[PDB]
Amino acid sequence: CSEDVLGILAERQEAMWAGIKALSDRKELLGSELRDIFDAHPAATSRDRDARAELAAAKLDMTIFTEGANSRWPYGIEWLDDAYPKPYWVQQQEAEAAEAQAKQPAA
Amino acid sequence: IARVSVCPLNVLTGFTLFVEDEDKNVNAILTRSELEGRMVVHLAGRCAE
Amino acid sequence: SALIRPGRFDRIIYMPLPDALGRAKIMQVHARNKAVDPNINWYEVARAM
Amino acid sequence: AEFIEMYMGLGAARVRDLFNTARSVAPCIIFIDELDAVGRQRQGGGRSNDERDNTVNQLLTEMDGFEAEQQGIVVMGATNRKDVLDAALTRPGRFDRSIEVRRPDFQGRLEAVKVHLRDKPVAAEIDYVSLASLMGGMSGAQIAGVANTACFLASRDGRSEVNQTDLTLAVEQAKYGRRFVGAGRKKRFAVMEASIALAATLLPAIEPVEYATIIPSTRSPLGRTVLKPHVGRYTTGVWTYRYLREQLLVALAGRAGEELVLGRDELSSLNQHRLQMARQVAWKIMNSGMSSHPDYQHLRGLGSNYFDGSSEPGRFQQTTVVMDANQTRSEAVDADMEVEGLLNGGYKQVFELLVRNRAALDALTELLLEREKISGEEVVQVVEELGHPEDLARRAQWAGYELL
Amino acid sequence: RRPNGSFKEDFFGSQRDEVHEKNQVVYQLTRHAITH
Amino acid sequence: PKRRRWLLNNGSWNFWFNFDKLYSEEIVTTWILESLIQTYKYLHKNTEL
Amino acid sequence: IRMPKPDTEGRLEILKLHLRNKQVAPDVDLLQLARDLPGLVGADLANIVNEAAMTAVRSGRQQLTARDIYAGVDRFTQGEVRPSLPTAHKLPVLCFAAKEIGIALVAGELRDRYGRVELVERVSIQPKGRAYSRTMFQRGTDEEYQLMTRGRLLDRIRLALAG
Amino acid sequence: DEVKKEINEIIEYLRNPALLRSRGVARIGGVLLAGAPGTGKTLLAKAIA
Repeated sequence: CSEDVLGILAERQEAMWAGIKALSDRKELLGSELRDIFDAHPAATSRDRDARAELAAAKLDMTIFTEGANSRWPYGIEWLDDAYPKPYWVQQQEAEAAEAQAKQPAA
Repeated sequence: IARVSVCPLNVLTGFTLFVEDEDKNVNAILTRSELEGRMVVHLAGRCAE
Repeated sequence: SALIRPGRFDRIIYMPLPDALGRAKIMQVHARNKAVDPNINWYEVARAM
Repeated sequence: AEFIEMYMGLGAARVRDLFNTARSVAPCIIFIDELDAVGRQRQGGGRSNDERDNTVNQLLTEMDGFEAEQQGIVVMGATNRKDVLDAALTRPGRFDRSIEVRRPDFQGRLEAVKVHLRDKPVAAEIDYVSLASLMGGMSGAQIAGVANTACFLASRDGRSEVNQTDLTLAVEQAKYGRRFVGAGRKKRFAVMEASIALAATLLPAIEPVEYATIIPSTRSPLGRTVLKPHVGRYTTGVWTYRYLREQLLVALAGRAGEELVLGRDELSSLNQHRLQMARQVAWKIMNSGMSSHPDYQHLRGLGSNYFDGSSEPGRFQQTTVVMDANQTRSEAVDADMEVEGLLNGGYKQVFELLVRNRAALDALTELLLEREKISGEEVVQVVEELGHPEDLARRAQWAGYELL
Repeated sequence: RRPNGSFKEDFFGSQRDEVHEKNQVVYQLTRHAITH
Repeated sequence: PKRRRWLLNNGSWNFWFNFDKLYSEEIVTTWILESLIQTYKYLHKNTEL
Repeated sequence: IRMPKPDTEGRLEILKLHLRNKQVAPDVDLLQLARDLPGLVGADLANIVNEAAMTAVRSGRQQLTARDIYAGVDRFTQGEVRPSLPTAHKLPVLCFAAKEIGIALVAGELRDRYGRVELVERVSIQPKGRAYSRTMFQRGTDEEYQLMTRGRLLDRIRLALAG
Repeated sequence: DEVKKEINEIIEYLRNPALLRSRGVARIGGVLLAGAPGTGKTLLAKAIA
């Protein structure tokens, strides 16, 4: 959700500055005036270098731990097999995956 | 800075009195630069000692 | 919720807290009777309060 | 309530004058209503316990007292619960006989339905056994109320008396009560109750359906499907393991059908309580020694069981304590992994089920939308004429078995 | 001492307050903890 | 109510945090021993007294 | 006989009564207004109306305008007016106005993509009560608030982050 | 600023009641003074009195 919002806001910079400039003067606005102000400044039709740089800076570095290859027993935790004995269902998963992938060449 | 002092009321600490403006961030705003500057100023005493 | 109905108490007016100049004036007058050095820059003292 | 007074020392005065008049006009019968609100057990408590207690003391010295008797006068009292009153009152010698007044039984309702219309106009086409078996569970005052309501609806209709058909509506609205529901929120109700009905009808270990409705009542904010109670399990407690698996499927069928019909981004918050119910089932399966973990399978529960009495004589509530002294820190992970496998594999299974039977699902929801309430035979007929062949075969294979 | 709590919107869900006043309380609380 | 902060049971027994007990215990022990030893060394040369 | 607070209709009727003698512009919508005050009981509406009326009569006019009824709602929903934001430095008003315009712009962009978001109604950076800024929305029919679907909660999350 | 541009009204009403009693503005039956603790609103009151 954060990436979606930051991608919305870093396209309508002109409209946001028009709105801030308008609101600083009158300290009050109605949704219709706001709507027409935003309409006066439609988004860019294409992306130049500066727009690409802004859009690229509209990403995050938030780490998501259980992503992709980390969807299985260690879950990307490194100290886990020195703190906890391997559960039984983890062993069953590993067994079935081992035999399936050993059937991969023979299939 | 308004007044730097040492040993107020004979306690074993200093006391620096800071004048600040209530109309740059109206009792509500904290930016990142300000917080990092505060951190540096609060470690400076130990580091100089 | 009773004494607020129209006619009884219909207008509320807000008194803010003073500012640098307000505090300066406030402390200037409460000192007319006390013994005070004449060369007091009351504004500066109100800036740090 | 006449003995409830916050002045100093008039409760005993009222008891004394009542008993003196009763002794003067002996023989007698002294009936005291609201006994449960004065004769509760004496305690330290607040300052009322200085006088409210004193009052009761007077009583304890009139029915038994000194003087060894007055006449043998009979005293009776109206209370709702005998356990709330203190041991000094209800002991033998002050209350020898203790009799009970329950709700009307089948015979009681059979004769109270007619005895309440002896002084009421009514027609000839009535079978009192139908209403005697049709409104079981109400109090006698409620039977008087439903008779009053049928008579008043006749008044508002212009006729003086009522036939069967309208007093049946009166009793049914005295049960489920009589709000506007939009047309977009109504199809959600229809779809989820239709999916529950289709599941409960196609799984062989679940009881047949009784009726399905989408009209919200005063207390439940959505529709309801009701199953026919199997007296076997309810009297003995033999709930097998097959039944618990099917009951998991039936708990998730609502959300399965909602997401199947209305697309995934329309999942609503109408299955919050069905998700809590499915969690209950899945954790009971583990706590009952039914897991497939070898360290747990036919050997253990989850922890240590302690029971504690509920608000009734024969009711108990269970509690499990799980600590480091019975769960080893990698059996916790296994318990979570297994319960979650149950929950999510059950969702997938019921989802593919409802997929294979789309035609019956849509027929049921159209019918529910057009009739607003249906009976189990209609559901059975639709499912039988429209369902998948393999599901109907699986259903007919286990048709006759008494208990599964 | 004559007698804030977040345990009410966590477990009981009251939320009897406009979002603006809550946001203002958060701003002032952070600034007061850190700079006073 | 189980304990959830297991971190190590392979060459020691550790739980989350506790990354400061070895250091503190070494300090306490060495300081007490050094004090006792200096007391002993002083009294060792004043036995007739 | 137990009767609690009135519904949207109970409210519309009351403000129709108290505003029958007075006059209002054609644009001022009494339906949307009576829909945006859920929780008031009868006389609070009278206070709203009379405060809007005294604001309008101090305004040198007599016809109630949208701004006037809006001022009345705010003197009770929010609170009394307070001194404006300092303009000696750019920081305060820039920050608060950017908050407001970000909420409003993101709401407008979401509503034009899925349709579930409300309409933004009023944007103000005038201190009033205990807040300093406000982005107000048009509330919908209560039928819309009996459920909480998935997309609607995603939109709530995005609007919470946007400011 | 705004509080005074409003209390000119109570000034005029306390000057001569008959002028604005029936002029169209309802009777000023009560005013509320809001502020911080110890703001000294009473002072301002005196001014109008």
